[PDB]
Amino acid sequence: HFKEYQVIGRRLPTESVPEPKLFRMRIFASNEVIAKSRYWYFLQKLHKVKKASGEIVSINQINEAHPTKVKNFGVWVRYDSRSGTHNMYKEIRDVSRVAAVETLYQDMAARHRARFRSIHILKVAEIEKTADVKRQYVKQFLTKDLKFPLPHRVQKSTKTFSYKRPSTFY
Amino acid sequence: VEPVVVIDGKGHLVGRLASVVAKQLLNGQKIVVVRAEELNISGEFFRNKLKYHDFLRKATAFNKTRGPFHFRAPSRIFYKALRGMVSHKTARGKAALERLKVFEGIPPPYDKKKRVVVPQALRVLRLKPGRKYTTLGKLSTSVGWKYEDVVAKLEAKRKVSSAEYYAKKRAFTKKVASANATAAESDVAKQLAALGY
Amino acid sequence: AESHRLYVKGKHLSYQRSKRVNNPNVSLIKIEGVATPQDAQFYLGKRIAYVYRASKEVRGSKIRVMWGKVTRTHGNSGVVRATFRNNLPAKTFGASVRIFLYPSNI
Amino acid sequence: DSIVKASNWRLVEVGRVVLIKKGQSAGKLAAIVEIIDQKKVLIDGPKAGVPRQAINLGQVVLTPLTFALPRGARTATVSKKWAAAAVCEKWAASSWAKKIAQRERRAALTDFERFQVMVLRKQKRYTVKKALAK
Amino acid sequence: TKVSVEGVNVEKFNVEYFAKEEIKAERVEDQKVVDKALIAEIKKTPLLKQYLSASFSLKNGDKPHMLKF
RNA sequence: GGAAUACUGCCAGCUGGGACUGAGGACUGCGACGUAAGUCAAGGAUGCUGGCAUAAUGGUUAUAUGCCGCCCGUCUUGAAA
RNA sequence: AGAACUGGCGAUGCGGGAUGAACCGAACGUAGAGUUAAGGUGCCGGAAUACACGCUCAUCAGACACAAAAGGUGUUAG
RNA sequence: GCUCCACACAGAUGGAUACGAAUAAGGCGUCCUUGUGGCGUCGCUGAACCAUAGCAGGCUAGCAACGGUGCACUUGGCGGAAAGGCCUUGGGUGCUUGCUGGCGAAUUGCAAUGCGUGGGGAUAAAUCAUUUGUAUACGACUUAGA
Repeated sequence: HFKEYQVIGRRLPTESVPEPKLFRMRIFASNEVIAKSRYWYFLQKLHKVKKASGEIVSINQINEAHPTKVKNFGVWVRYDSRSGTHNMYKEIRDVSRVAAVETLYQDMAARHRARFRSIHILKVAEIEKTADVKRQYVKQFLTKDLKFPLPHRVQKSTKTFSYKRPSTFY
Repeated sequence: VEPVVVIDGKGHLVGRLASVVAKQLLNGQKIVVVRAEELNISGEFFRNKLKYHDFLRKATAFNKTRGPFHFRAPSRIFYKALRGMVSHKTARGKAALERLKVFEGIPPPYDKKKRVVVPQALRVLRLKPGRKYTTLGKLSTSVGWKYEDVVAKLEAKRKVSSAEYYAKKRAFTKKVASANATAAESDVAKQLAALGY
Repeated sequence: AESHRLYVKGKHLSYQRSKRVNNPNVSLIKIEGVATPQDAQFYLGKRIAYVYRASKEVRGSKIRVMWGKVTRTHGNSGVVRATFRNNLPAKTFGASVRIFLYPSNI
Repeated sequence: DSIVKASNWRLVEVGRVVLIKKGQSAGKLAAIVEIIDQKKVLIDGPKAGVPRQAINLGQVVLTPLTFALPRGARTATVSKKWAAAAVCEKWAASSWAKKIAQRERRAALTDFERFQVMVLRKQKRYTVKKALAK
Repeated sequence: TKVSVEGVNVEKFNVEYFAKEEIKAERVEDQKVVDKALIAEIKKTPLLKQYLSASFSLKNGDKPHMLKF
């Protein structure tokens, strides 16, 4: 289960430079250690700050404001694969940011074969109104009075032998 | 749970059914398989037909008879599929195979006894909808089986008079339900209902 | 009257073994009506008796019984490990075994 | 004159009361509020007790009963609509809830109660056999 | 299930009572007294005597880990 | 405006189900209960019950079978061969 | 082909890998109980026909880096 | 195979409890114009149905049903795929826990479940012998003789 963390670093302030830029970003990780490692990697890559002169001011966990509210999430993702790195944008209809990022990671590992090692979450934002969604598969669930069945349900059997010839009707 | 289990092989996967039957056999359970010709295998017919040829093409040069044996009956094919899943060439494996019987259709006295199915081996429960599948009977007929006509002819007779037996059972259950209904609302019936019966 | 059974019938699968090594001191027993380790937890410590007929009569009877006990659960299918005073012949693989309700706690 | 038979499906939609099969709230009724995707649906069962959450359709089984419900209703509105529709009364009358209750009662039976049930069953069978063939 | 026992005297019995040093007459008399004391309590509830007389045995589909005693 | 729950970590918190071990051999010590006498789960188990002399039980041969095991010695080459 | 430095072997058993000299763990008194590594959990084979998200019909798929630069009115995502 | 004599004694313990077909559909009841018809009703596992009380299941007296059930008979039907089993009419004989009573349990002491051979009598058949070739190196094979 993923979790959202906030990490800030200001590169061990020295003489003549008190309170540096104080780089701030949000990191999604399953634990504090992984969040700190990802923050260090992002600082090394995007910025010129390394752990040699770095410092973790504070790490905090951010909880989604409305864990029971359905939202459409627009995520900008930059990931690396066998080919060169390129930007990517996707839209996810989920309830919480953590679930949306988890689904994005699962899709990337499934379709693009990209795993957590080479995936960067640039930004996660909520789409407020309809007709701003640019993906058809997300617009699919926005239709008014959406009703559909669940044909051919895969019923589970607790016994090897069943004297019923079960039907998959729903 | 049952001294002998009769499994209806119609609309079942050869692989899963054979695996479960072998596993039950290794546990000391007697199982009888019926309607082997109706067994189904995933994939289009040509793929299954091509697969059969490449296993019989390996006929030994010096001694073909003592070498691979190619059986066309669907029951023989099912037994071969299940045979490989059991540790044959050993006393434990040989004893287990003695508990399994495979027949085409439902020969008596099994025709007059209850039969069961394996939910995890049903073709209509595992295969994705709309996907191609192969029938064991048609494959056997293509590869040399010559008893499909008689099998179907005497299986149709099996449904004949068994529909009549079911009709008689339904008529009897009509009177049984009427007797239960007229016996309802009584003190004993009310007590049974309160006690979950 | 119709039935006098006071035990839960089971099946002896095989000894606790690896891919190429087996430990006859521990036997795996399948209990009817048990599907999860939680259900099998109730059967722990129950006496296990294997009943078979012997050609020779020794104590005025043709039935010889080997006793055992339930040690711990095995796997996720309800299989439970069992240890007997004398290990099973290894020919009883799949043979029926009897599990009693004593020593009972309920 | 047109005929279209055997097309009754339990559609998944807002206001579709469902029964949870697996999870903490297994066996507790829930009402679908908003559909997230083909595999995730938001449910709320405040009358039953299950807290509002997004559940996987694989962990829940639909039920024939249905009731009107505004899309994306909150817990209070969902509970109000549940009370107004009186879906609980319909649920009990159905043979499915009766079967659940009978199974629970049988699982809760006692040895002495089992003996009483056996005696009552014997008496009922005797009465039925006497009634039969007459 | 329980049956009233306050009306039955049991303090007399002890470990030495069952010692074995053709049934002892005192044992029969004590059994008769206990039966007389407990028969009223047994009859206090319907079908209790029949339930006690009937033996207990298992049947197909019975799961002791699921049955309630 | 207000509490509850989820998660993390703690309990020198409480209490059930199962398996193996019984090692030491009159006290010397660390400890607890108890005003005291005395007691205790405190440097390793005690008490009771059931089977027994035409015994209980144990030992050898083959077959009955779960699994494994290349034919021994010397010598070549870093090894097997 | 011949040389310079460096980690295992050689004197070395065990588990895993259909078997295994260049592969992983683990380096060894006789025993009991328990927990694990690599390796595994449809049968042979002791262990879930576990969960969730997507992908592929392959007329010799798939579960093993050279011929791989390109082609396809095959499919799912940017 | 018939008869007389001598000798031995891989795993039950409730019931394998019978339609077919579809699985993007199905059963059951009922109704009508008799149709790929109308209404109700059910699945979401067999967690199901029968039977399950009696010194391992005795003796005995009544009530109510006259039904349920074991037994050898008895009339008839069905079952050729491995039928070999399924029943069905009539009576007889036992139980009936469907209902109400009277007798015994103990000491087992707290548990080690609790049906051919080898010797004869007779009689069906086979081999060799013998002999013809249709077979032939030798085996082997087709024939004839109370």
